[PDB]
Amino acid sequence: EVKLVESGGGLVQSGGSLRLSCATSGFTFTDYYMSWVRQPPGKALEWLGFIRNKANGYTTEYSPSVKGRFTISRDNSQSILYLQMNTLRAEDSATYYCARDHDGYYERFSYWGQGTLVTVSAAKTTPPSVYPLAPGSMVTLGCLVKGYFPEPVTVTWNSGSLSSGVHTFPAVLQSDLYTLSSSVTVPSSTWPSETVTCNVAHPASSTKVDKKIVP
Amino acid sequence: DIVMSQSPSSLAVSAGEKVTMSCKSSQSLLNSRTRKNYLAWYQQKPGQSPKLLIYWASTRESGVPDRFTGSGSGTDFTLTITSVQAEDLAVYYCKQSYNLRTFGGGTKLEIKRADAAPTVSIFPPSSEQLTSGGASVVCFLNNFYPKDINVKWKIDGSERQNGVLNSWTDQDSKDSTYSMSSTLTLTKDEYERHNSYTCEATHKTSTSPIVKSFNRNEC
Ligand SMILES: C=CCO[C@]1(C(=O)O)C[C@@H](O)[C@@H](O)[C@@H]([C@H](O)CO[C@H]2C=C(C(=O)O)O[C@H]([C@H](O)CO)C2)O1
Ligand SMILES: [Mg+2]
Ligand SMILES: [Mg+2]
Ligand SMILES: [Zn+2]
Repeated sequence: EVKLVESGGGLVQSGGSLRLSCATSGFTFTDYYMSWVRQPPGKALEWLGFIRNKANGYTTEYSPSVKGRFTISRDNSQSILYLQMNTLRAEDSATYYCARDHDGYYERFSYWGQGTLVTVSAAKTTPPSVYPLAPGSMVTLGCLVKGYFPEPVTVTWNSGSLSSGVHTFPAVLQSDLYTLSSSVTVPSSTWPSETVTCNVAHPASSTKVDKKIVP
Repeated sequence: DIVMSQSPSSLAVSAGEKVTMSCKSSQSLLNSRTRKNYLAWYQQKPGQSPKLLIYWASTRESGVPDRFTGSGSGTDFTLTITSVQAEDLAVYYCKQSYNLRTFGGGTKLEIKRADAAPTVSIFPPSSEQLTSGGASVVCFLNNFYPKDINVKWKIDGSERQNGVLNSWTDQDSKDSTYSMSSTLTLTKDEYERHNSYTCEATHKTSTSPIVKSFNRNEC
C-alpha cells in the first residue's frame, strides 16, 4: 500500500521559516518525481514545485510564486521528501500536500498525503476550552471547542467508533480565536446507559481532551 | 505561461442525472512526440485530499467508477459524470503537466435533493464554562435542505442579534443535506439576568418556525 504522510505544519510568524517533511513508503521512491501542492483554506490547489527522479539527477523546478523562496529536497535512503519555506507571509497560510508525480512515463499524480496546515500569523497559540453539550427516539449530544488558535483541531466520538450521525462544524474565527462544535446523534435507548465521549486534540498546544457527556 | 480555467464555478445536480464540466488551457496540451494530452482530473471531497480520477485526458485510473469519463483534446477538455451519486459531491480540478504543472480553479459539484426540514436541538451552558465567567448557548439545526435557513435567538421573549456564531457543514455525502450550528455567547452576569433562552429556525419547509427553548430555573 502506498503511503504519503506530511508533517511539520503549524504556526509561524511573518518573515519566518518552516520546513515540512513527507514520509513515503510502498513504492520505489527514487523512480519518481515528487511534487508539493498547497491550498489556502477554501481556495484552489496551487502547484509549487517538484524534484525529479534519479534518472533525471534529482533536479528541482518551482512555480514563479515561490521560486527563490522555497526549496525542495529529498532523502533517498529513507524515502522522505522535504519543503523548506523562507520569508513566510500571510498568503502562504495553507494546507500543504506532497504528491507522487512522474516516473518517466505516466502523466499523473497517483497519490497525495493527508496534508499539513501552515498558519502564518503573529497571534500566540491558545489551547481550546472543551465543553459538553447535554440536553437540558434519537438524542443529539455535542461538544463545544471554544477559543483556540491556530487551526486545526480534531474531534472524534468514542475514539472513532461513533462516526455515523456525527456533524463537525467548520471552525469560525471571531476576535482572533477559533470556535467549533460537533454534534452526534444516537438512539435514546443507548444514552446515558452507554457512555458517549468526545475526543478533542489541538496539535499546536499538544492538547488532548476526552469529555464524557453526562446527563 | 499556461493558464488553466474551469467552468462552471459551481452547479447542483440531482442523483441519477448527468454532469458536464469543462477545462480550458491557454496552450495546447497535446504532446506531438507521445501523441497524448497532458491533462488530468482530480476529485476533492470535503475535508479530504485530492484523488486522481482521469489522466492523459481520457484514461480512467484503476478503481474509479465507470460513470466518470474524461474527453477532449488540445485546449479544451471535459469531465462527464453519468448517473451522479450523492457521494460525488466534491470540487473537481483539472491539471496540465505539459510544462511543469498548473491546476485550474476547480468546479464545485453540489447535489440537489428534495427539501427536508431541520431537526433542531438546544443546549444550555455547561457548569464548567459558567465557572469561568462565560455562557454559550448552542443550537444545532441538522439535516435540512436547501442550505438557506434563518435562526433567531430570543431571551425572555425578546430577539437578540449580538453575540452569535453561525457555521454550516459542507453537504452530507450520504443524504445530501446540510447542517448548521448557531452559538450565542453571553457573560455569566448577563446570562443570569434572564430565564428563557430560545432558538427559532425558519426554513422553507414550513411556515411555522421550529422553536427550541430551555429555562434557566429548570436546569
Ligand atoms: C524527461 C524530462 C522531461 O520530463 C518533464 C520534466 O520537465 O522533467 C516532466 C514531464 O511530466 C513532462 O512535463 C515533460 C515535458 O513533456 C517535456 O518532455 C520532453 C523534454 C525532454 C528533456 O530532455 O528536457 O525529454 C523528453 C524525452 O525524454 C525525450 O525523448 C521529452 O517534462
Ligand atoms: Mg534543472
Ligand atoms: Mg446528518
Ligand atoms: Zn439582559
